[PDB]
Amino acid sequence: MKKIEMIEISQNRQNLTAFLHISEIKAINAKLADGVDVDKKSFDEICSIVLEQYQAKQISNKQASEIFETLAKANKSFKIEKFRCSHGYNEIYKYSPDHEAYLFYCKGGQGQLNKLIAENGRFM
Amino acid sequence: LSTASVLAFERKLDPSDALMSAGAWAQRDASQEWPAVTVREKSVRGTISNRLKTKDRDPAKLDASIQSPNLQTVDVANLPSDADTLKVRFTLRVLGGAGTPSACNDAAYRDKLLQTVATYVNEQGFAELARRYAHNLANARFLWRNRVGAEAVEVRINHIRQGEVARTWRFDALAIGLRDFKADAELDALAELIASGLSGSGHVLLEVVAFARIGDGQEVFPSQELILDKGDKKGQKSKTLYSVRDAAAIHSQKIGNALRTIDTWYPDEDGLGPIAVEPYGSVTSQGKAYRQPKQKLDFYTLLDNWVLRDEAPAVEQQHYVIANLIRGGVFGE
Amino acid sequence: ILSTASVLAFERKLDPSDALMSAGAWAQRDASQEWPAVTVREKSVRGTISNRLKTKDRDPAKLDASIQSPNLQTVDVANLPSDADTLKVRFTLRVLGGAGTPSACNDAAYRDKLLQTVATYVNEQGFAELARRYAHNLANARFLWRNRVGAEAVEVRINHIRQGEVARTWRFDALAIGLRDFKADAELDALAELIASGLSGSGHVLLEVVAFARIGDGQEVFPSQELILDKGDKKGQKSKTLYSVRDAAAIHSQKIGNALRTIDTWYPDEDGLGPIAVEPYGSVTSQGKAYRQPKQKLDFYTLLDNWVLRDEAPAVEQQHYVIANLIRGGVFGEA
Repeated sequence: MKKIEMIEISQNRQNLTAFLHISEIKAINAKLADGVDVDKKSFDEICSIVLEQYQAKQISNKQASEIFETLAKANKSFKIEKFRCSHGYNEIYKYSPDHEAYLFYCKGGQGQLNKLIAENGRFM
Repeated sequence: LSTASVLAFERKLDPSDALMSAGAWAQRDASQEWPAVTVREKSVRGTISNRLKTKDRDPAKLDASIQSPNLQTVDVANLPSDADTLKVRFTLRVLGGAGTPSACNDAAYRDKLLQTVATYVNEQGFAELARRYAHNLANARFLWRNRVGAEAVEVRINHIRQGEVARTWRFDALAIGLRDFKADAELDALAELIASGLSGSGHVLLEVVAFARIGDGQEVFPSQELILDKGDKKGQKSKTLYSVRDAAAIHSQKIGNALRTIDTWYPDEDGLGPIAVEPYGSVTSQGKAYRQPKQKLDFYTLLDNWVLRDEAPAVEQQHYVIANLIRGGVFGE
Repeated sequence: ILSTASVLAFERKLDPSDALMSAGAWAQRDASQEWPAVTVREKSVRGTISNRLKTKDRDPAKLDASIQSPNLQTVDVANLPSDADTLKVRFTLRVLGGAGTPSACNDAAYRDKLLQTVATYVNEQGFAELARRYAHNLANARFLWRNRVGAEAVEVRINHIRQGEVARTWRFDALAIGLRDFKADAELDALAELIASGLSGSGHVLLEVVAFARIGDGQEVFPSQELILDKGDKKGQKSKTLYSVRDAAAIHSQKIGNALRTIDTWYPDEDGLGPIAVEPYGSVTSQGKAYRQPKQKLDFYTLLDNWVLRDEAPAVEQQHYVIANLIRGGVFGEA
C-alpha cells in the first residue's frame, strides 16, 4: 500500500472518539512503538503520531500498512468533499447541505477543480 | 493500445415524458378523452420529527420548538372523486446500432470495439436484453409508487408502424412478477420486436399505456422537481411536481430507469431483485454500490478487459456490458 | 458494531383521501349519491380590536380612538344550505402493508436487523391491536374535527370496495363509542381483522368511509383551511381561505390521516388528556408540549435504538407505539 494514501486517509475521515474496539487497540498498542498509548484519542492525533513515527524511521512499512488499513476499516464516517467533478462529461458539482446533494457549479476538468479546491478548501 | 480520450454513446432506448390522466376502470378502452391529473397546491403544517443531537434535547427547547410549527405549501396530485384509475401514457422508441460510438478519438480502438460488439451480437444477439426490457415494459415498473397498493395494473403496448397500430399487446402487470424473469408465450413477440429494433432491422416505436386502479380520489405520484429553497416565508413552496402543459407527468429518465432495471448478475445477491444497469451499479435507496471496483466486476473494468486485453467475461456479464452501452454516456478518458 | 442508519425513511402505509363535503337531509342519507357539495363563499366581517394591552398603552382616549376605526376582513365561510341539516363527509382509505421495509437506508446490517425486528414482532403479536385502534378511530368519526362537536347524531358507514363493488359494509353510531374508551365491539373486531389483514400484507384493502353529521339546518361546517401567499395587492387580501378541491369544501388528507392515528394512550401522563397521535417526541400542537421527551426514556428514537441495536425489546404497549409510528411513516435521520 502506498504512502500518500495513508496521508489522505489521515486527512479525509471524520475526527471520532472511542471508535477503536478492543481487538484493534489490543493489536495496536503492542503493534506500534513504546512511545504513546492511544486510549480515547481522536483519529487525527493517532494518525499524525503514526505518520510521524513512519517519517522518523523507527517502524517498518508493512506494519504501517496494516495499521493504516486497520484505521481505514475501523472508520466508516467520511467528510464531505464540497466539490465533485464528472470526468468524461467535464462538469463540476458543488455540495449543498440543505438539499443533501451536489448541485451544479461550473464546467471544468481537473485543473478547474483543483483551482476551486485551492480557493474554497477541499472539505465542507 | 489504450482507451480513447473521447468515446461517447447515444442512448438507444428513448422514452417520452410519461404523462398521466385519470378515469374510471372498465371504461378504459375508450380512454383517449380522459381528463388529465392536474397538480393542485395544498398547504401542510408539519411538526418536529427529526433526530435531536442531544444539544436541543432539553425540556424547554423542545417545548418551545413544538409550539412554533413548520408551515409549508406543497404541490399535490390526486385523482378526482369520480375517477378510480390512473392512465400513464408514453412512447418508447428503440433506435438500434448499439455498440457504435458517436464521437471516438482513436480509430484502432473503435474498430476493435465494433469487432467485439459484433462478435457478441452474432454470437448471441440482443434477445436476452430485449426479453428483460420487455419484462420491464410488461410488468409496469415505470409506475414507480403508483404501483404499490394498486388493485389491478394493466398495460397496453401498441406498435405504431406509420401511425397505424400494427400489433397490440395486453399484459396484466401484477400476474407476471416484478422479480423473476420467466418467459411467457405472448411476451416473446414483444421481446422479438425489441430485439429486431436493437439489431437494426426496422424502426420500433411502441406506445405504452398503463392503467393502475388506485382508488376513488386517491393520490398519484408524478415526478418531483428541484427547488432552490434559499429562504422561506410564512408558507413557501417546499415540494413541486412535474407537469407538461398543466398535466402531471413522470420524467422521461425516471420511466427510463424502470426500463433498464435488468441487472441481476451482480455478485452480492441475485435473489434481492434486479437493479439498474450502471457503472459501479448503485442504488441511492440502499445507499451502497454493487459491482465495487475493488472487485473486478464493474463496467469500467470489464470493458477494457474485454476490448483491450481480450479477456472475454462470463456470458451473463457481457449482457451487462452491452446493456450499459445501450444506456449511453461518455466512457473512457 | 451496529450504529444507526445515517438516513431512514418509511412510506405512508395508511393513505386517506381529501374528504369531500356534501349536504342533504337526514333519512334521505341512504340515497346520498346526488347531494350537492358544500360551497365555500366569501363574507365580509367587521371587528373591533380586542388584543391584550401593555401597561403603557392603557390610555382611555387612545383606546377610544383605536376602537373608532375597525378591522375589515373578507373571510371565507362554508355553511350548509338552509334546507339541509346533515353534512356528508366522504373519503377513501387504502392500506398498503409491508410496514417494516424502509424507503431509504444507508446501512445494510441495520436494515436487515430492523426487518428481523418487525417480522418477529408481527409473529409475536400481530397487527390486531393497532388495527383495532385504527378501526376505533374510523368508527367514532374523529376525522370530523369540529363538525363533530355539538352534532346531534353522527353516523359512519364503511364499505369494503374490492372489485369496484362493495364486499361488506359497517354502520356505526359515532357517539355511543366515545373518543377515549376503546370498547372492542363485534363489528369493530371485524373491521379490525380486515385492517390487520391489509396491514400485514395478506391482501389489499380499500375502504370507502362516509360520515354523516346532523349538525343542524343551515349551520356552519368547518373544512380545513389553507394559508396566504402575501404577494401582489397586499391591502385588501382575503383574510382566511378554506380548502376546496373543485369548488367543493374538503378537509386535507393529512388531517384525516392525523385523526385516524390518534391511538396511543401509552405516553407517561396517560390519564388527563386521553389518546394523542403517534409521533416521534409524541406531541400535540394544541396542548403545546411533548409528552414523550428524550429526557424520559419513552421516546421513539430511544425506543427504536434500544430495540434494534441493543436487543432489549420494551413493553408490548411501547412496541405497539414504535410499530405504529413506523406505520405512520416519515424521515428518521439527522437534519
